[PDB]
Amino acid sequence: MQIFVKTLTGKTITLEVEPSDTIENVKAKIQDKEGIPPDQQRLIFAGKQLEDGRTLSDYNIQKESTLHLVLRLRGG
Amino acid sequence: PDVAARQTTEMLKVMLQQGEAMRCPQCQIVVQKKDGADWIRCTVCHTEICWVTKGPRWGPGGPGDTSGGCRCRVNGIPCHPSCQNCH
Amino acid sequence: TTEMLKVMLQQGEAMRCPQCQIVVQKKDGADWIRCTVCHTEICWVTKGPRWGPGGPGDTSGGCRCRVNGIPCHPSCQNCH
Ligand SMILES: [Cl-]
Ligand SMILES: [Zn+2]
Ligand SMILES: [Zn+2]
Ligand SMILES: [Zn+2]
Ligand SMILES: [Zn+2]
Ligand SMILES: [Zn+2]
Ligand SMILES: [Zn+2]
Repeated sequence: MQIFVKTLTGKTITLEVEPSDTIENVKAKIQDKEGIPPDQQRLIFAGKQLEDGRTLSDYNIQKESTLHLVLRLRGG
Repeated sequence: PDVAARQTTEMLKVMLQQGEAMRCPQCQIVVQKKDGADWIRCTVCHTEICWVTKGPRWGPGGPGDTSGGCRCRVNGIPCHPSCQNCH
Repeated sequence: TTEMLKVMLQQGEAMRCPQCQIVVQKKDGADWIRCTVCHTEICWVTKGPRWGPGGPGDTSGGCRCRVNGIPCHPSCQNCH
């Protein structure tokens, strides 16, 4: 299954997942492709933050759906 | 669908309005601050961001360049009355 | 070893040269490698060509590091 993640304004990346993958699993695929540590990643679909323990299915994320990546960073 | 896309657009709009997120002024990814002081460094492009003014800490020369950015403490004037430390 | 290289390639310790497809092994520490066979410049941190077909300086392909001030990868220190 293919999904899309928005990153920079106007840029997206493509991922290869299955309906049963967990969110923590998807953040690990984002790491391997874009180099962003999982704990810095916050994923949004349909207006809600995704919980690390659910899977794409629980959020009804289907083929060609689009997620939005947000960076959660520690203040200095 | 487009409903899911518009629900995310609205969530992001609200985060921006409430000061809970901004776009990195250099690479334009959306960033949130978790705890700490009035500044963050973007993980993608390494730009230093002044969180309290929601803009770049420095000009295009990088750290130390006060020809742009929030110019905190140039001539002794903080960048914002609530700044405690934007680096 | 022939069998060892098979493993490094799947584990990301080696890659195929983006121009000539020969096996290139990781240079520890470095984000850039020059292919010993075809001499093309390789961006190791993104595992791809450093440049487009015009060679060094040609940002019509490659990783485009530092274009618009954006590094090619959050972990890149210097891919030339
Ligand atoms: Cl900076
Ligand atoms: Zn940035
Ligand atoms: Zn400031
Ligand atoms: Zn300040
Ligand atoms: Zn080669
Ligand atoms: Zn590169
Ligand atoms: Zn680079």
